[PDB]
Amino acid sequence: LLAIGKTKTCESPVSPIKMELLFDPDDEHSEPVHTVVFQGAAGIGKTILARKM
Amino acid sequence: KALRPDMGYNTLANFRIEKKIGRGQFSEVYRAACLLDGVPVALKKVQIFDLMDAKARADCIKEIDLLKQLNHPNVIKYYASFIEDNELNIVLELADAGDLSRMIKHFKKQKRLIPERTVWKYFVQLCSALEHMHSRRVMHRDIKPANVFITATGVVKLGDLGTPYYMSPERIHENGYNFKSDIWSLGCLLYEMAALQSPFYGDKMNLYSLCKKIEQCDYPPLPSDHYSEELRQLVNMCINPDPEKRPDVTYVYDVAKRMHA
Amino acid sequence: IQENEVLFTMCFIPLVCWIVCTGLKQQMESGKSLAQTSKTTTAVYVFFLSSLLQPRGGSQEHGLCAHLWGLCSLAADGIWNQKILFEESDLRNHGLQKADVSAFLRMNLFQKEVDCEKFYSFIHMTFQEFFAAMYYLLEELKLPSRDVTVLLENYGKFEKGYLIFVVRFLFGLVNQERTSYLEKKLSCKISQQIRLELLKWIEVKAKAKKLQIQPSQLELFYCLYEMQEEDFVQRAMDYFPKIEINLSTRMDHMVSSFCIENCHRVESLSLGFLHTSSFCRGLFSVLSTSQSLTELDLSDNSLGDPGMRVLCETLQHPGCNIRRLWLGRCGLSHECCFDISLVLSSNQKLVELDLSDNALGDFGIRLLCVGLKHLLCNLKKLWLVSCCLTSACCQDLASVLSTSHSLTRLYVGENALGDSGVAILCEKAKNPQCNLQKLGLVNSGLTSVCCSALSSVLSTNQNLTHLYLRGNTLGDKGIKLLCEGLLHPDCKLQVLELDNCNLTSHCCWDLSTLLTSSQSLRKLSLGNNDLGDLGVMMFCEVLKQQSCLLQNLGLSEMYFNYETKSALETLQEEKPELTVVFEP
Amino acid sequence: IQENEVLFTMCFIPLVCWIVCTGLKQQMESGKSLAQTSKTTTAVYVFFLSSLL
Ligand SMILES: Nc1ncnc2c1ncn2[C@@H]1O[C@H](COP(=O)(O)OP(=O)(O)OP(O)(O)=S)[C@@H](O)[C@H]1O
Ligand SMILES: [Mg+2]
Repeated sequence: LLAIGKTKTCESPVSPIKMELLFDPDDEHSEPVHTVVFQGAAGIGKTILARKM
Repeated sequence: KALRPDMGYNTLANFRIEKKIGRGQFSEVYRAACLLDGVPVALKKVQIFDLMDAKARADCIKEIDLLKQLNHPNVIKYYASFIEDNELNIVLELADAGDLSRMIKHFKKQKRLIPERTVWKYFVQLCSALEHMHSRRVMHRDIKPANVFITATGVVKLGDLGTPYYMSPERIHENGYNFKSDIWSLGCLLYEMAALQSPFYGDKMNLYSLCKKIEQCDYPPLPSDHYSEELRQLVNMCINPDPEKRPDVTYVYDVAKRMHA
Repeated sequence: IQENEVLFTMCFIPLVCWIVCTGLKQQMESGKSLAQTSKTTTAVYVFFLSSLLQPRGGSQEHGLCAHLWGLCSLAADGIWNQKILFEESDLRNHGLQKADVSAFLRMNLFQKEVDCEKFYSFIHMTFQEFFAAMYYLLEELKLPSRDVTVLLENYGKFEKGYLIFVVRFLFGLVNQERTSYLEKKLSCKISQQIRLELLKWIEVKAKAKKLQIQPSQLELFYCLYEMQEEDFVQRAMDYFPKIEINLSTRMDHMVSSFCIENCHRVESLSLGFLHTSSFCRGLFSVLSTSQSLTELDLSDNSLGDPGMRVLCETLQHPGCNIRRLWLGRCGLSHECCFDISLVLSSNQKLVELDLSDNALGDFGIRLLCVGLKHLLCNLKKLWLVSCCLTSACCQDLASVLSTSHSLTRLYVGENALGDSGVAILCEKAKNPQCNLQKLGLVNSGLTSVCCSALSSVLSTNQNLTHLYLRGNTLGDKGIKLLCEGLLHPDCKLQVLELDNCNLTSHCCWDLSTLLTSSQSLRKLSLGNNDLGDLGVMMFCEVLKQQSCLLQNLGLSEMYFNYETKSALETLQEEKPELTVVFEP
Repeated sequence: IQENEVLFTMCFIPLVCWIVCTGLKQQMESGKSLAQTSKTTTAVYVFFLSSLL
C-alpha cells in the first residue's frame, strides 16, 4: 500500500504465471486442479480476462 | 640575489607573494605561490615574538601540527605550519572571490538582501563542518564572516581559526570556551548573514554597554516578513546566555539539513 | 502522466488507466495543446468513484448515500488514527455491515497462529485519503471533528505529513463544476463555504510573510493547481507577490508555471532549480507572458549556456515586463554574453544587472559592451564583481561608459584590472558629461599610481557620488593623491570606502585636511587600517567643530585603548548627527 | 522444541505438533530470529483447546 502510493518504481521483477497451464497439476504426476479463483480489486480486469480466455 | 634554498615545503623562498589579501590585527595574509609545487596558496604570518609567552606558542604549533589531517570539503585545507622571518608561516588554501566579509558589504549596496535559500545552502555546509570537527573534539576558535570562505562551485570553506568579533557568553564572566560557544558564534554568524550585520551593532560602542547587551540577549529580531520563523527561532536558540540553552551541533546540523531538503 | 507520480502508480488499475487515457484523448481530439494540458489527480478519482458506484438496479439511493458516507467517515478516522488496516469491529463501529461489495474495501485476511482474521483494508492509501477528503467536503462514537481549520493546521505541523494528500483532494473536490458533478452523481448537495474557509487560510498563509512552516509556497501552489478553478486561483494568488520557490521535478515546474500564470499581483520572484531547458522553456515563457513582474532572482542556479540562451530568448519578447534580474553564480560565460548583449540592445525595459561570479572573460565583456553601446541600451547599474575580468576589457568598459546615456553605476571589483585598467577607465570617466555616479573597484589590486588618475576623474567628472576602493593597498602616497583631488571644489563625492587599503598613520593629516575642507562627502569608511590612537584623537578634535558636514565615519576593525574609546563615545554623543562606528 | 520437554512428549498428537510447527513457521517467515524465539508451553495448549472446541 504505502510504497506503491509513493512510487513503487524500484526494480522488483517476479516470476510470472502463464494461462494455458492454469489447470495443470502442481507437480507432474498428481491430479489436475478442478477449480481456479481469480481475485482482484474492483475493476482490475476480471471480466476482460474472462472474455480474453 | 640568493633566495633561501628550495629544499623543503616550509620556507619563504618557496613562496612568491603576489599581493596582500588582507591585514588583520593578529595575522597578515598574502597570496603566495609554492615554487616547488606551483599552486597559489595563502601564506598567513603572525608575529609570535610580540604575544610569545613561550607557554602558548609551543602548544599552538603542536596543535596546528594537527590540521592538515583535518580533511573536510567545507574546511580550509591546512598545507604548512612553520616558523620563519621571526614569525609564523601558515600555508592554507586560497579563496579570494569567496569571502562573506566582502559579500555582506557588496550586498548592503543593494536594498534587497540575501535569500533564505542561499543562506540555508551555506549554513548546512557550515553545520556539517562544525559537527565533523567537534566530533573529533576540535573547535573553531573564532567563527566570523571574514573567516568563512566560499567558492565558485557553491561550497563553503571554514577559515583558519584564530577583542574577538563575537564575545561568547562564557567569554563574558570568563570561565572557558565550551562547545556551546561555537554554537553561539554560529548563531551570530547566521544573524550577520541574515541582516548584513552582527546582532550587537549600535551607536553606543562602549564595552560595558555591549557586554550588558550580550548578557541581556536583546537584539532586533530578523525581518519576519522576509526571513523564516523556524530560522529566526533557531538563531535565537543558538544565541542564549545559558550554555546548555544553545542546541547541540548535531541538532543544528540536522535542522539545517531538513531545511535544505 | 509519467510526470505525475501519484497517478503513475495508481495507473495499475486498468480502469483507472483507461479513465486517464480517454481524458487525454478528449483534449487531443478537441483541438487543444496537451503540452499545456493538465491532468489533476482528483478528477481521475472522481471519475473512478462515479464509474464504480453504478446503480445495480434502482434501489436504495439513500442507502447508497449513507453507505458512501459511512465508508467516507471510515477513511477519515482511519487517516486520523493512522489505521491503514481496519477490522470488522471498526467497520461495525462505523455505519457499515455488508452491501459495500469491496469497491474500495478488499477483505485481505491474515492467518496468525492457528486462525486467520478479516482485517479489512482500502484498495490504496491515496484512495483512503481521497475518501477522507470527501468526508470533510460532504455534508452530514464520533469521528474526528469536522473542523476544516483543525485538519488544516494538523496538516500545518504536528508531524502530520500524512495530511498533504487529504488537503489536496479536499481542494480538488471543492472545485465548482467537479462539486456539482459529484452532487448530480450522488444526490447530495455540497457545502461551498469550505472553499471560502480554505481561501481565508491561504490569505493567512500569505499574510504570514513566507512563514513556510509546512503549508509552504510550493504546497499551496500544488493545492491550487489541483483546485484548477481559475477564478479561485486568481482571487487567492493575489497575496503572493513576494515568492521564493525551487523546483526538483516536472510536476514542480508545471505547478509553478500554472500558479505564476494565474498570479496577478506578483512583483518579487526567486526561482531555484535542482538537478532543464525543456521545462524551463515553458516556465520562463509563462513568466514573460506575465505582465506584473518586477524582479527575477536566478542566483545560485546552474542555468548554463543553454539555460541563459533560453532565458534571453524569453526576455526578448516584446511584452517582457522584467525590470531586475540577478544572475549571481549561475555558471554564465562569454557565449551567453552574446545573447545578453542582444537582450540589452533589444529590450528597452531592462534597468539593472548583476552577474557576479560569471566567467565572462575578455571575450564575454567584448560581447557585452557591443550591446551596452547600442542606442537602445537603457541599463543603469551593473555589477560584475569577481567576473575574472582584466584591464584588457577596460577599453570596452570605458568606451561604453563614455557612450551609453543610461549606464550610471558600475562595480567591477574582484577583477585583475590593475593600475593600467584603472587609468584606462579614468581616461574616459574624466569626461564631465560621463554619467558614472558610483564607482566600485572592490579588491581590484589598485596602487597609488592610479590614485592620481582617479583624482583627475573626480575633479573632471561631476556625476561621481560614491567611491569604493576596498582591497587596494593605496598607501599614504595614494591617500594624499586622492585627497588632492577630493579637496577640489568640483569634487562631488559623498561616500568613500577605503577599507583594506593598507593605510598607515601618515594619511591621518590627509584625512584631517579632507574633513576640515571637503564640503560634499557624507560618509567615510576606513576600517582595517592602523591609523592609530593619535589619528583618532586628531580626527575627533577636528570633528568636534561644527564645520564637519560629514555624517558617517567607520573605524571598524581598528583597535584602540580605553581613552580613545571614551573620546570616540564623547564625540559621538556631542554630535548625534555625526556617527562613528568603532564597535568591538 | 527438543529443548523443551513438556512439549516434546505431547508432540505425539499430530495436531499438537502442527500447532507448534506452524507457530515457528510464522516467526521464521516474519523476519525474526528463532535463536531468540520463545515457545511457551501454554500457548500450544490454548491453541489446541481452541482448535478442538
Ligand atoms: N486486459 C485489459 N487490457 C486493457 N484494459 C483492460 C483490460 N481489462 C480491462 N480493461 C479495462 O478495464 C475496464 C473494466 O475491466 P474489468 O476487469 O471488466 O472490471 P470488472 O472487474 O469487471 O468490474 P467489476 O470489478 O467486475 S464491478 C474495461 O472497460 C477496460 O477498459
Ligand atoms: Mg469482473
